[PDB]
Amino acid sequence: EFITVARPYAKAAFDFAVEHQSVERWQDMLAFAAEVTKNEQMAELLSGALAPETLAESFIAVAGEQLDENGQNLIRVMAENGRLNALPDVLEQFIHLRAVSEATAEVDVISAAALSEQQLAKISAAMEKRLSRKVKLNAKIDKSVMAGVIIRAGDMVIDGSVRGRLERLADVL
Amino acid sequence: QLNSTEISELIKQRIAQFNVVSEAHNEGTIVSVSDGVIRIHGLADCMQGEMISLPGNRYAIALNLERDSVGAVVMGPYADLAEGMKVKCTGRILEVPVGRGLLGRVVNTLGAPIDGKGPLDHDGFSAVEAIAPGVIERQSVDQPVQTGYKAVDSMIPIGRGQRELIIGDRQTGKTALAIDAIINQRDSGIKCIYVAIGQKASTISNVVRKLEEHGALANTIVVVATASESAALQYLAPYAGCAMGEYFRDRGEDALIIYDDLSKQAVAYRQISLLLRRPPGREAFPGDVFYLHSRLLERAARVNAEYVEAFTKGEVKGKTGSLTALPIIETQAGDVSAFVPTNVISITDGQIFLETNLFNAGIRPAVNPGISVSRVGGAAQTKIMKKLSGGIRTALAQYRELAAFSQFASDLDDATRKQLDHGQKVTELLKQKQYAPMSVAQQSLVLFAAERGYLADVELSKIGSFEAALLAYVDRDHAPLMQEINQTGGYNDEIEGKLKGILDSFKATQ
Amino acid sequence: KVKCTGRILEVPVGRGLLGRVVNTLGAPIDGKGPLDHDGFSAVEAIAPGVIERQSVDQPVQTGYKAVDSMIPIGRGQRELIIGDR
Amino acid sequence: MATGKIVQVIGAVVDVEFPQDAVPRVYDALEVQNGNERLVLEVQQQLGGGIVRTIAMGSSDGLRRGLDVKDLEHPIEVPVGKATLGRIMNVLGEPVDMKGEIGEEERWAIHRAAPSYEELSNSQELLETGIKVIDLMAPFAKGGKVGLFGGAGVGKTVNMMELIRNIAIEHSGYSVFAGVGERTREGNDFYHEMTDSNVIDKVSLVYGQMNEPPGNRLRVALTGLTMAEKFRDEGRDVLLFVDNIYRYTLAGTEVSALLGRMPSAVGYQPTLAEEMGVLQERITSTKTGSITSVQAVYVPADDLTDPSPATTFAHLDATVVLSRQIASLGIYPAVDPLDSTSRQLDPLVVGQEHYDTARGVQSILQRYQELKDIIAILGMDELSEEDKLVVARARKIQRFLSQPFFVAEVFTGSPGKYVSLKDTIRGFKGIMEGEYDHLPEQAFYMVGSIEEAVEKAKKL
Amino acid sequence: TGKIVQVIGAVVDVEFPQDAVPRVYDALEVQNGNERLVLEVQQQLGGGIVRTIAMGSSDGLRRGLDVKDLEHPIEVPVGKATLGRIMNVLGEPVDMKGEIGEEERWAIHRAAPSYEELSNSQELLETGIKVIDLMAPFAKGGKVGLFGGAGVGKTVNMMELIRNIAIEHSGYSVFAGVGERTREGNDFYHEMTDSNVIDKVSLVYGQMNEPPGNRLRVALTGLTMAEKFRDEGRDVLLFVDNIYRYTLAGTEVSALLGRMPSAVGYQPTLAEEMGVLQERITSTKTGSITSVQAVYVPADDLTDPSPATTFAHLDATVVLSRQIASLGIYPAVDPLDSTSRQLDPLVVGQEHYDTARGVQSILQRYQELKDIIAILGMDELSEEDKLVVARARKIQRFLSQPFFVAEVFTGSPGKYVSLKDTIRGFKGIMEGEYDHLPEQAFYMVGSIEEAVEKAKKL
Ligand SMILES: Nc1ncnc2c1ncn2[C@@H]1O[C@H](COP(=O)(O)OP(=O)(O)OP(=O)(O)O)[C@@H](O)[C@H]1O
Ligand SMILES: Nc1ncnc2c1ncn2[C@@H]1O[C@H](COP(=O)(O)OP(=O)(O)O)[C@@H](O)[C@H]1O
Ligand SMILES: Nc1ncnc2c1ncn2[C@@H]1O[C@H](COP(=O)(O)OP(=O)(O)O)[C@@H](O)[C@H]1O
Ligand SMILES: [Mg+2]
Ligand SMILES: [Mg+2]
Repeated sequence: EFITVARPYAKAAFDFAVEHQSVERWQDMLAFAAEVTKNEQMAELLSGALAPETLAESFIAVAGEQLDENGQNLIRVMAENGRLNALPDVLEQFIHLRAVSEATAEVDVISAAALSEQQLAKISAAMEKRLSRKVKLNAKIDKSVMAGVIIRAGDMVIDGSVRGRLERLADVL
Repeated sequence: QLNSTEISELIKQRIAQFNVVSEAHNEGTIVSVSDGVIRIHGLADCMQGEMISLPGNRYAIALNLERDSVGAVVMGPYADLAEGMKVKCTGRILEVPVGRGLLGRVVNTLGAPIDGKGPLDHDGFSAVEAIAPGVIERQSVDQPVQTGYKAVDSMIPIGRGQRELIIGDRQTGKTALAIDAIINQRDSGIKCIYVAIGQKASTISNVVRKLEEHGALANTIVVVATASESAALQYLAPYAGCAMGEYFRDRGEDALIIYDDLSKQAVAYRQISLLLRRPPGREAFPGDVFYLHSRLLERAARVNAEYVEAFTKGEVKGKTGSLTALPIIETQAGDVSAFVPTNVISITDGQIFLETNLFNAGIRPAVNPGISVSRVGGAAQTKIMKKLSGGIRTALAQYRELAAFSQFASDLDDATRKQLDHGQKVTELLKQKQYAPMSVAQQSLVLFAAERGYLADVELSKIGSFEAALLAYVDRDHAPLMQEINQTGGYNDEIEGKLKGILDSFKATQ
Repeated sequence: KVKCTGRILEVPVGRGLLGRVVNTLGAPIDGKGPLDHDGFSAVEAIAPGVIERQSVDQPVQTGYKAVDSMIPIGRGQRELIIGDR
Repeated sequence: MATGKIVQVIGAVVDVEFPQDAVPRVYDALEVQNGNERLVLEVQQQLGGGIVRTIAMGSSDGLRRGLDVKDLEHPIEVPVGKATLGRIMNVLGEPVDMKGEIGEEERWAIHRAAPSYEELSNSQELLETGIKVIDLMAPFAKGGKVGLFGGAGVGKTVNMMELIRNIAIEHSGYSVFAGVGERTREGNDFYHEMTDSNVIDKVSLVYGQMNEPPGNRLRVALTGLTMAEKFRDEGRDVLLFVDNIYRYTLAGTEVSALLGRMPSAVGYQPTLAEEMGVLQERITSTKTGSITSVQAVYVPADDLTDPSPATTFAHLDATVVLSRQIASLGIYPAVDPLDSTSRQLDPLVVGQEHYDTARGVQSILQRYQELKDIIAILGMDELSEEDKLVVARARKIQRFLSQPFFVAEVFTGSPGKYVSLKDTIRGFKGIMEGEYDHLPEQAFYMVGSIEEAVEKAKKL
Repeated sequence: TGKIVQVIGAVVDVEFPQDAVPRVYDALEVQNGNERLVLEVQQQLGGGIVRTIAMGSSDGLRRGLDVKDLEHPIEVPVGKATLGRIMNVLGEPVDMKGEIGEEERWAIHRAAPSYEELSNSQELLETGIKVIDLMAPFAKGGKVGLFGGAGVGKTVNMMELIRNIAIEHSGYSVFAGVGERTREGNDFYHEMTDSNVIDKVSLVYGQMNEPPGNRLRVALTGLTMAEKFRDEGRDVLLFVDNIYRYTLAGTEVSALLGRMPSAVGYQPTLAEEMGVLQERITSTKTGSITSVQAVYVPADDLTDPSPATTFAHLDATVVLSRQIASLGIYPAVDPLDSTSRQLDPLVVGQEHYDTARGVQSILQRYQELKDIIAILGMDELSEEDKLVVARARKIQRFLSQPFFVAEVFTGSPGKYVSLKDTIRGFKGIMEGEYDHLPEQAFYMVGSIEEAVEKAKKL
């Protein structure tokens, strides 16, 4: 796992994308590269002991939909260091960095069944007061909750599920 | 998974245009700073051993040219530096200022003057790192280098071009013997250099004013890297002193260089090597600690006149130059079976071992026979001194061991009552006072009237006054040859007769 | 290019090895021609188990008064010979 | 305005990240709000990408990641000058004493370079301490270093207090006492014994004890030294006491291990011989003043070859050994004159008369050391008529070394004496060359100049 | 063709096209400033990178320099042409004379002779040294090794062996100075040239001023000339002045090559690096090499991995010691540690064997008594133990000998002692026929008939 190696590259890509007003294009460029990193044949090439320069060129070729600034430079710098397998994480960090500057939070909600869209809009407006961000809810229908909802806002979590209260009671005894 | 000194904004600069080599290869930026070691990014033009110039007026030495960064050490206070400082590469391999105008100055390890007397009148610059003359360029050392000490000029002779280790425990007269050997060259055409490594500044100032008192300072260069200073300065100081002496060596002149402590250059190099994460060996010293001293001491050499001609482009035709080294080593608790002491014993030619027991007993200088040797031997001596003092060090090698074994009584008194009174009076007359150097004539007459009897029966133990009267009688009246036996070094029967005559003539008045 | 044989280091073995000088791969090095071996055997093998052993009750003679009298060796024993150079 | 963020916390080591251009320098001080209390961090390394690795001058517990860190643009700074006399402070120059606040006019950074070469005093001088044993057998160079090697109970504290008193009353200097890595009990009872002796008004105390995080025990010695330097600049002669320099070495070893550097000859840090010299090189005489230093030394496993003793002995000018045998004899100060040593007993440094007087005293005492063993097995009457005389003179020399201290009156009642060097030279010449043979040995005990010995013999 | 990408001290990394990467001992060339520097490749990393050791000073090297791929290993001149001359590690002439006139050049990396090709000989070789050929006799075509710390006598002895065998010997000779003083190489060269024997001695020097690569490969380039003279059917003498410096120069480089350190710092490959050299210096059925190697032991520790792993490769091991040298008893050989393959009754005769073993036995018995003599004094010894003590001290003195090469450290004339005379003398001492002389009668004498004379003059 290489969160720690991806942090510098994600920060550099993002801090460059705001100097050139193209965060939105960079995100999809990195998403394309992150997908090419997963192919079964390309993953065989990335493991072999090719020279960084020719291995970078063998990676540029499969992605022509890239800027001069973005692919032909970032991919080469990551190849010199042998970091290309880190691309799937350089993407996520990038997304995260963006959500920080844009003052956004990807709050996740979990429930036994769909919410009434009055409950859900109240949740949105209430979390935006709990936090200091524009929230973007996405729901999940997990049956083991049975009733109530779990609200996860990163590392913070609020558990209102009947199963959580049941198994808390089981330890009150 | 670890980072390798690639960071967000440098990656951003590469993002702007991959071929940043379109920028100058002449400069870079500091990237990290730790315990005097520095990491630099850029400097595509840097070459190993190069001086890199930092903001302010400071230099670093490029030790590592790695895949993307240069590792260097800072020659001075490093805490003032910070990330991102622009740094420029001077295209010069480390070079110190050198010349005969340095005589009488006290200078930093970089040839920056440390006395208050202004800039240097140096001749040029010369590389701190060099390879000594080859095997075909040397010449056999057969000229005497005179120290003031009756003990070493007799038992442990030194010769221009030789390398004498002075090894002993702390506070046993090592620096005394070294600066007295320097003082004795005051009027013998042979230049001096004293490089102090890791010494505390009070001592260095005291020895500097002591050299000035006796008039020797006008003849010597002093290079100083005190105990407070960065490890890189302490580790590179003796190479600067060697580069300063090698100038006189290569001009067909004579120089004598004294490294005041190689056992602390070794410690500074160990610090530098362990901060660079290199695997250590025995006693935690690096693997190449031997190659630290050898390529230094191997530069003290005597070169034939063809090499001086080829070097000076013909200008000095037919003179032979030499550089004589006397490194000092401090050994813990008197044992020489240790890594660095044995490493240096394996490089220098001779070995003057000063013993703490003798030193406490009042025998000074405490030159221990049997352990001390001169691998050049009698070839270095004036033939008078060579003949008078034939084999006495090996005589004392057994006198000591036998006086140690036969402790209960003087049994088997065949001649042991003569042997171990001769060997006692010889020790008692080798005793000497510092700053009192005895010319070869005074040493030669004294040795003759000890070594073939004439004083093996008279255990008078009033020897200091007897000799102080002898050397005064022979100076005032009895001998003008004191300026002839000290001009030639000759050993005739015709002069032996005159020596016997003056001997008995003085004897008959004590 | 490298090809993987599915085999494991095997070595010649037999009575024809008796009296020869051989390198660790079974090749003759004494120069007296090829081996009269009796097939091949695997270099890495499993020792006999507990129930397959038998008690050591037969002498193997060294011919040294010091060893055979006070440090006997039996057929099937393992005796370290340890010392300085 | 705070600008950094804490990024790691591992034990006492804290990493903080700054903007790429605002990176602190190497020995700068940062600070953090660790709950309510502020915490000071001393930078130790600059890593790549704006990260800086520092060591906490305090308890590391309770620190989150991401806390705001404020970058002070200067190293640790402490108060200096007269205001600090009689107080107690910790490394950060804060009163751990409870007498309120220090009204200092000025603050100095604890890190600086030693005196330059052209700045040292072009002279060599002795320090008249006023104690017979030290002045005779182990003189002090003004600006030198001195080792104290005794154990406990031997009266070490009373020796330090007598020195603190004499350097202030007879000379006109002050004193700094830096207690690094020692028991808190001993510092408390030392402060109380100094206030019960009216010397507290003349000494400034700094403490980092065993219960302190590594960085405090490391930098306390530099705090004491930088106060002594402010006293030096004023033109005075200063005494600096280091209660255990071995603990300064050992705390440097601990910090080095925390930073993750490779272990040196015996596990010590690789920077041992430089960390020691950076301290000991500031203790020098200058042509404005001088700092003399008295350092209690501890030898691991009684090994004088271990790298720590081996590195310390390179800097010491004198060495005073305290022995319990001399104290059991009721002789105070309990200085052992045979092992006590100084490299100023050089006949050209101190003179021929002093040198030969010390050598004679030593020879007499080390002859008595063997005559005592002969007596112990054969009886007194086996000694020849000459040995019986050297014993009689040895037992008098051995007692003229004792002295009454101005601070020891609470034990002996005697008014306490300050003896000039030439007067003790005279007295020991006398006793040694047979003069004063005609009075009993008890006439020399616990007395000042030899004229007082003859007058006590009169009264006796 | 390739470019430098790193420079760490003595080691250099070079990048080549993957279709042209050099092999693992080829030589490469770089224009270092104005000089020409040779690199020897040690490793093939991935990506076309290659790690090399610089056969020269590494300073001045930029990364990005172009390097030229010589497609052959280091090769040195060999044969008759190389006799009266001094050569570099690269086989270049280092005396100021012209080029070498060789017709043939050999690669310095070669395989050891096969097992069926070896030959073994019992023919004893005589030296004018009492202790060596009493306690540790060695044979024509065998290996000798002199072990000692620093300052104990290894070089003064090797020079005495050179004088006593290498001059009154027909065939050629080779001297390799691996990491020793240049002063001694110049002295040896001028002694040979002033004795008109230089026409038979071929010299190679990698002295201790040189960077690690020269000290690393100089021993191999000397062994190659010895091997060429061997293959011509001749019999050769090979003197290696310090083989320890061959392993040491590897250790200095080992860490930079990226190899995890082993026992006391040495490289992991210490025993293989040593065996690959020691095993090709051997006699064969076509020719023989008789060799003398000095073997430095660091810190006088005979159990350090390098001496310990070197002991196995020698036939006769003469162990020098500092304790004996401090007594002035040169040559400072320790007879309770020196041994030889040839010290068997079926090779050296029963009388020689018995004399040597009796000497060992009573010196060991004296060793066993030293510790009690130290505590209680010599008066507690039994009446027959005082006799073994006295005879042991007289043997220790009689083992000393003056040397023709030590004739400038002392003044004593050098002495040559025949094997018959030395066993005749030691057999005489052991059985007490010389009990009446003092110890000093035996110090620094030749045969025993000189000790009986020295006794008269005290
Ligand atoms: N021949 C001598 N006679 C009398 N005293 C001597 C003699 N030589 C040296 N000394 C004295 O010994 C003292 C110590 O000598 P010195 O300082 O030269 O030793 P050192 O080797 O420099 O010790 P270190 O460098 O470890 O301090 C000096 O003060 C000097 O006065
Ligand atoms: N100068 C002196 N005069 C009289 N008694 C003394 C003197 N110095 C020390 N003592 C005695 O020695 C004792 C030693 O105790 P203390 O000073 O606490 O030892 P330490 O200080 O080493 O722990 C003192 O309490 C006192 O009784
Ligand atoms: N027979 C001998 N007579 C006198 N000195 C000897 C003798 N053998 C050895 N030595 C001493 O050995 C010293 C060290 O030189 P050397 O033997 O070459 O050392 P190393 O063993 O380190 O090469 C010489 O200076 C010399 O005094
Ligand atoms: Mg000194
Ligand atoms: Mg040698």
